[PDB]
Amino acid sequence: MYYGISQFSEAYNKILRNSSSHSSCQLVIFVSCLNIDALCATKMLSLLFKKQLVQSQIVPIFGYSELRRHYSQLDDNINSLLLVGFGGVIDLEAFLEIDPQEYVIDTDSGEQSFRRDIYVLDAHRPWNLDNIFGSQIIQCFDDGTVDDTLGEQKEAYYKLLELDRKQRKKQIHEYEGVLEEYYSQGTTVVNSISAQIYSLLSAIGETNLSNLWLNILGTTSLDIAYAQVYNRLYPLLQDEVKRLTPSSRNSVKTPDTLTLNIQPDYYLFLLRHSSLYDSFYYSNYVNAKLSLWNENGKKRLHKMFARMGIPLSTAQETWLYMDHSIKRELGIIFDKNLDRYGLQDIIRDGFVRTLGYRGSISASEFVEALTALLEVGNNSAQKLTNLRKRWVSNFWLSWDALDDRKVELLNRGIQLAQDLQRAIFNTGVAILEKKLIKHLRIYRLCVLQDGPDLDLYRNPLTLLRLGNWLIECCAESEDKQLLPMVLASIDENTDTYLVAGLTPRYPRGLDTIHTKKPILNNFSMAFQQITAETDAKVRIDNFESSIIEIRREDLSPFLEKLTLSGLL
Amino acid sequence: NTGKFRYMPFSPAGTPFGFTDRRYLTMNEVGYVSTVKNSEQYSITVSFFDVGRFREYHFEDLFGYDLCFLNEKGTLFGQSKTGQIQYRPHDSIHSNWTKIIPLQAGERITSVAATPVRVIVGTSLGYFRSFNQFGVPFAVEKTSPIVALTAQNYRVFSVHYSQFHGLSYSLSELGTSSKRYYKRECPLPMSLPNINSDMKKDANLDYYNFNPMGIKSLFFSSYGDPCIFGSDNTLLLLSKWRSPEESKWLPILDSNMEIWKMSGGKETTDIHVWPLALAYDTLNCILVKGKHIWPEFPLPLPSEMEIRMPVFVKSKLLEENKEIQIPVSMAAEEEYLRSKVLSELLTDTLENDGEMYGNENEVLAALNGAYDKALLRLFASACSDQNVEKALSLAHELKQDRALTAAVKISERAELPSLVKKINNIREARYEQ
Amino acid sequence: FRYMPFSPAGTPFGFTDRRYLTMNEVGYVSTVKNSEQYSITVSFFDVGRFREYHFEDLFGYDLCFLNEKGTLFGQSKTGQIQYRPHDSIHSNWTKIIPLQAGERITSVAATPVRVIVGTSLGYFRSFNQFGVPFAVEKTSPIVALTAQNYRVFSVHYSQFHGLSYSLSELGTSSKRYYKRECPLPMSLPNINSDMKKDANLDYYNFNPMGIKSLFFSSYGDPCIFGSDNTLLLLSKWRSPEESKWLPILDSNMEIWKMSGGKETTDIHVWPLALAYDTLNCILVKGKHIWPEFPLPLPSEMEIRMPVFVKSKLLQIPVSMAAEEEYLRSKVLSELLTDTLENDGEMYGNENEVLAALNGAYDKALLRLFASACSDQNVEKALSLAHELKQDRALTAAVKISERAELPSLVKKINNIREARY
Amino acid sequence: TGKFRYMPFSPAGTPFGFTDRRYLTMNEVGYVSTVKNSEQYSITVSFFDVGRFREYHFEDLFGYDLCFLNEKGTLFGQSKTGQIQYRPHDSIHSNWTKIIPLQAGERITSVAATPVRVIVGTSLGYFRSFNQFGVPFAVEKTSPIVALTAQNYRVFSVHYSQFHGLSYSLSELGTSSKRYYKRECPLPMSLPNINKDANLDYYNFNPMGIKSLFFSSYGDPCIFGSDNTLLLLSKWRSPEESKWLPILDSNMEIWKMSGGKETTDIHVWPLALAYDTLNCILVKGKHIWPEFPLPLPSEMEIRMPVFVKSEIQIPVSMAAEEEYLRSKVLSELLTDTLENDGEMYGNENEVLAALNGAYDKALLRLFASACSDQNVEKALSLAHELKQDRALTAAVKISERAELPSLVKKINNIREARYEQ
Repeated sequence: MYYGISQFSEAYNKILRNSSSHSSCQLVIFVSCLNIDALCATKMLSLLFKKQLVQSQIVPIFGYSELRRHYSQLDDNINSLLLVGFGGVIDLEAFLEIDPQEYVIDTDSGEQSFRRDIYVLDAHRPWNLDNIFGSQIIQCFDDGTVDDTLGEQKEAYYKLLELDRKQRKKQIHEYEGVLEEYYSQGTTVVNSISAQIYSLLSAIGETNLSNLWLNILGTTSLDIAYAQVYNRLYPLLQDEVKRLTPSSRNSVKTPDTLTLNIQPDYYLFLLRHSSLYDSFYYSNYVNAKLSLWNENGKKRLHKMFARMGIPLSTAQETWLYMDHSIKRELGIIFDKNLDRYGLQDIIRDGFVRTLGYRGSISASEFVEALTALLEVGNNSAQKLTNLRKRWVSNFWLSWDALDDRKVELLNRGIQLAQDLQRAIFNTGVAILEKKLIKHLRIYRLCVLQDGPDLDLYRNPLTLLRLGNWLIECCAESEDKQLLPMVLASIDENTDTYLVAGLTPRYPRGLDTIHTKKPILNNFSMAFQQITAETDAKVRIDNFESSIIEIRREDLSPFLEKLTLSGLL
Repeated sequence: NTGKFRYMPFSPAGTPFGFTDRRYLTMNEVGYVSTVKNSEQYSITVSFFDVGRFREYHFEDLFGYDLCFLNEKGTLFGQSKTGQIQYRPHDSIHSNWTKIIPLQAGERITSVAATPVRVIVGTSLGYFRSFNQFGVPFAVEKTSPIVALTAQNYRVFSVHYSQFHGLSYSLSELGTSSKRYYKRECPLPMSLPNINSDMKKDANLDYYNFNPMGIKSLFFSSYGDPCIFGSDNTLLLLSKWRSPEESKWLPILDSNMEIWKMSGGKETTDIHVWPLALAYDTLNCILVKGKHIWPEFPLPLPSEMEIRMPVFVKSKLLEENKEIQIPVSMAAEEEYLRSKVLSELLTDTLENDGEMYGNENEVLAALNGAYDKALLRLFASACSDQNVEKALSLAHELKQDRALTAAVKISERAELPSLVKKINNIREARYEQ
Repeated sequence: FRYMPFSPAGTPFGFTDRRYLTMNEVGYVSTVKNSEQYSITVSFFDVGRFREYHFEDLFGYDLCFLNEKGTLFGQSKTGQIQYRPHDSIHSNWTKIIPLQAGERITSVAATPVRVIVGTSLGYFRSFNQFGVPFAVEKTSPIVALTAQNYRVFSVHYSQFHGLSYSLSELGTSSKRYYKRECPLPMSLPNINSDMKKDANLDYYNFNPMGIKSLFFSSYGDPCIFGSDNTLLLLSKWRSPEESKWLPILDSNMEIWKMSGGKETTDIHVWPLALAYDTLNCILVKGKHIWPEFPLPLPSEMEIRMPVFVKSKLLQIPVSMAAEEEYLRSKVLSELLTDTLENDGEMYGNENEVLAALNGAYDKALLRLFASACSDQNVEKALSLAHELKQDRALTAAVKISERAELPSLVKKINNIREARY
Repeated sequence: TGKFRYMPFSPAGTPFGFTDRRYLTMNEVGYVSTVKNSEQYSITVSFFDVGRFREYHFEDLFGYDLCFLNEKGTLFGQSKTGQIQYRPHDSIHSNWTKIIPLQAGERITSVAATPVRVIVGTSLGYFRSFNQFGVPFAVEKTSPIVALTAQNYRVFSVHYSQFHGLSYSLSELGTSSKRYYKRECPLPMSLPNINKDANLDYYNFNPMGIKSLFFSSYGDPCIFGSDNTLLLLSKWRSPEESKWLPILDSNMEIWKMSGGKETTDIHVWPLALAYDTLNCILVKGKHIWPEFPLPLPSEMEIRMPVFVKSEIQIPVSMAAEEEYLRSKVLSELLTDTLENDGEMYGNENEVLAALNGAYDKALLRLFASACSDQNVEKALSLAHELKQDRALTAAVKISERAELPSLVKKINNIREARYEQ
């Protein structure tokens, strides 16, 4: 372990001592864009440092190349660096060309001090042992995994470090085997950065309703792909909401009251900001459980609505103007008429925040709006950089959406979320009708070669959204065995693909012994190994490890070698 | 054998649960502690007023603590039944510890206290068990049943109540290396709620259930003067507390009277005073407006009230029956009394406790100037009645000689030629004194 | 538990409008109800220097306390205070005491230096002779209060702390304290408080505490008298730790024995004052314990230690009467001495009266020595002779020793005489 | 509210019971019991000491109700018809009979005899004292006295009342020197109100269930009651530093005696305490009082309530803590008799040295426990009380082993501060 849960306050105090000078701005926060959890964590840090008047700079970085370029550009005065959402799975001192002898001051006296401190803050579990164990400059905000599940790796790393006959060589190979089996592991996510920073705030005592709301947003960002993590962290948020809500309950509503509530939040898509029919129709879970992509699915949906006794005219009405008779009986109606179709998991408990008279909104809807703003908010090596520039710019739109004074931007985000879900649904029914997903014995490939609005999928977030749609659809099919999926999308302007190796997941709400063990995404190591040999102009720079940009002509040989690769 | 026999736990400025999950364990001068149930157990939250020296924190709680006590160096938690106490210093250099108190049949911890020299735990039976900062026991003693506790930096003040001995207080200064005692089981003049507890009260029954004796707080002063607040809504200070023979219980504030005289004329009952601390006429107290005596989770701003003697007579105050007018004849006399008591209190800490802020001498000099100004006004008022003996008697308490010269001028101007010679004789006597 | 106004030596309404408020060695106050109000009548027992005067009242003061230079008046509720000095050189004044909701004034007292009024709640407000306030204090709830020339005495009762006496010497500028909030040993009437009594129900309802007088001795020694008919005193008032409580006089057995030693229950005595065992008191026979009728001559009854036993008395035996005289002289010896080294020689007879008291003390020792000689006890005589003070008394003890048929009796007293050298 | 039943009480009081076998008073020297021969009472006075205190019996016709034992006599008395029987064991001092003045409502509650004075209390609140010959010497009035036990020169006068509550008072009467230490201060003894077979009889015998009022081997006052605790005065000489430390807990201790379960037939009747040696009678049966003639009181060490509910294994971590607290509390008690009472038992210095050695041994065990706990601050606090410098060397030796460089240097810093002190 490097920084446990109980000693986050030590890191915060170290940051304050090193860089809380009003003379200059010696603190720089590197945030990974295209990550809602990192966005909420950086918003928390921004508010916390605004309270203590610690001058700081927030830089959205898209890829590892940008991180390296910025660090090279980074001045030596800046003596505190925060990496939010990345950096925990690579040799940062090696990647950034860091040698501790050039950053050490006042070596003496069993202590050491350095002129610059890098605090990595992410949730991807393959901690690089040369970062968590063998470097003092790099300081990792651990969540308790290393101090409990890395004892063997700690011993193996230290023995090899200190040792630089037959028994000695045999034991070295035995220890080196322990390190090797630690690697060759898929990259998962166990915690949410927002929850970690909220734990730090609880240690410092700066918790309030806005920070709790940011924590809820960051945690709810994990419910789509890491539902086990969200279910693990949910009781803590539930306790915090009860702790922070004022005792003056059942009071009259006033234009100033902000209420965090735990009320039934059905697992539909933008239920409060769109019609009930559109909430069922465009839901990922409902689509998986009913197969609405085919023609018979719409008939099933209409039959369900008739069964509940909700007229289609009322069902398609906007949620605000739905008749108060139906809107107040949603719980009873869903209890009576959902287990018939297997949608019992739709009913759920979530967090809903109302700001005075501005109407309710749930964290699930809020994160969809934020994601939409990230995705569509606003010869070959140059236009791609223009895309990176636009993608960085969208981070600030999603950042400004968090402010309560910019609801006119959150509504635009909601509209963009509805449009993007519509486009995702159209492309999904186009893929599943033409049977574009080629089943294999290693990975179910799927390449998007032509169609409409194909420029949406050059963004990694939109491609992951489509992949999550497909994976949710496949997960509820019993015949289809679990298998990694690959999505690609040709970028005509740059003549390059965007391969996004995904991971399968068990059906939502299905809790078993094998469900408890998380599924690990093995595509990162496979991609890196394939790129190391057989130079193919592959661009592996995303913080999301399992996403690469490959030339149009080099895609097929790359996939051939990947098929020959048994790593994944 | 009931009602007052219930030694239900009490902590300074406590609060009942009432009709919600929020409860205030303690409101010291340095912060407050609140508890909320997470539908199965409590989560403690400790906040501090002097943000800049401490940092608030909240932790999960499983034992369901009922007692708390905040110092400038650490806070102590207690339990009513099976009273496992917990002490946690604010700084991380000192490690917090927990201990289990010896519990007997019918026993229940009533109050807890802590001091940088020793930590003291109460007991319904009347035990006086004490430990060091780190939990090692030091001595076990039995006294009258302790019902409340409040400690300053080095001194501990407790009130003992029993159905046979009555309300008896005891102010003991443990000291760094000398356990110098100042009082022991001495009778106290606090009025226990008896008539008001005879099934005639609205919304006060729940609070009286929370605290049977109705004593709201036992906060000290900035100079170590013990103070008492309860149902009678009057502060009780110990003026000459250094000498046990010089024990003095002076009612320094009258909450109901002050509230009435600032409310415009109505005898309002919807205003309740929750004192926190007093520091040289600065009484910090939350003024809750409503039918609920205890405050809510958003603790209101600690509005400050000034000390006022209960010399205000209703007969004199209803001269303008309905900015309540004050009789100028009695207002100056009350200012005289306030200046007198404040000067006496400051002199005790001047030579003994030394300088505290570097301005005690100057404020004492200004207070003495006001003290003699009040004497001059009373002298003029007596001269207005053509009572030369009254003015002569009042002139013997003058401190500054310049005020005595002003008294000479008053005598020579207020149609009293005979007073001139006597005040001049007093001044000439003061020449050699 | 109920609190109602009361003054030292206070009398209840009874059946006549003429009600007396306070008895003093220099005066007394009687109130007459003229169908609308109580007219204050003040009359002095002293020489013509203290001139009797009467006036008309409208406020109806229910409290009174006389002194050597003025008398204070007040009421329980809305208790305006009017301390009118006896001398006409000091003009009187009127002022209104602060009061709370339901608060009542229980007792009043006056001092040459200050004036102090008690409250039911327990306030100890102190003023001056001209009405200007000086200090306000709080103690246990007061039921009665008495003030001397330089010191004051108050008794505090509450439903929890109960009876407790407070001794304070405010003085001109010296606040000498000796006993604060200390419990008092006076036994509250329990059998007498029962709802079955003859000619006493009115007083018990008016004064549930049962205390009748709270005056002082000549030397400022507090005296306590109540329905228990026991005269309490502060033996060692100078030392709070060494302070005692000796019943100087028991009214009941004294009035039982003076007439003929037979049974009697109508010789109730109202105490007036005390000055070196000159316990002047009202001797009224009948069903009017309080002086409802005009007070008779305050005839004196000297104190007597409660050593008398009913079995040995049911005339006085001469062998043990001198023992009681010995005990009285012994207990009064320190009482007479204290004035000499504390209050000075003010009466002027302290030296001669103390010499006479010590002479009688050693004479009683000699008489008990002869009695023990008749008992043929060497140890008793030796123990009694240990306390001999006068050398001539010791020589008389030696002379008795050689006569009372005892050889060992002589040698011990001779050794004691040698020790005197 | 009419609770005024102040029945007479004596140390180690015993109810009559179904039979006539009732103990008047039981002391360490001997026990006094009673039996009725259908017409009168027979008083059996025995002695547990050496044959010098020979057992003697006398026929009683007055029906004595109270008794008191002494090294030079024994007193007897009865509740009604106040009479006195201080009949000394030695024939050199002639026995005398004195008549106690009895009044209506008045009843004798307690008696106390000393070699220099004999004192009897009453429910009225009197402190009558008589000389060795029974002649009265000084009568004092206090709060209603219900218990009165005295040492050779010290008396622990306890006064109780409905309007005054419990109130202890310890005073020095002496042969001719009157000194006072504690007067009228309340005591924390617990009135039994929750509490029945064989219990209601004893409650009718005594209201507050006091068992005994014996003193220590060095004259330290002690009180034992229904709560089954011993109340000792560490700084009895100092009034402002008075301490009431619990010493033993019979109810708590009796749990682990039988089997660690709830037992009700192994009741304890303590007699006296002398340096951690308390002799107690292990009465077995439904009746609390010993119906049979009193057997030898089994010795038992003192244990203040440090144990917790959560032959029986005792935690060594808390066992040595309890021994530490015992040594600490007994250290000042042993030093009390040094400068004032001196050496009389010939072992005070040796027992003091052994107690100090055990005190520092418990200190060392606590230091080892804290070192195991790895608490630097706890060890630093524990190192501030080491008495013997050799124990300090042992602490240094432990410090160099308990894996703490700072521990070694801080213990050596304290030791070097002790080097030049």
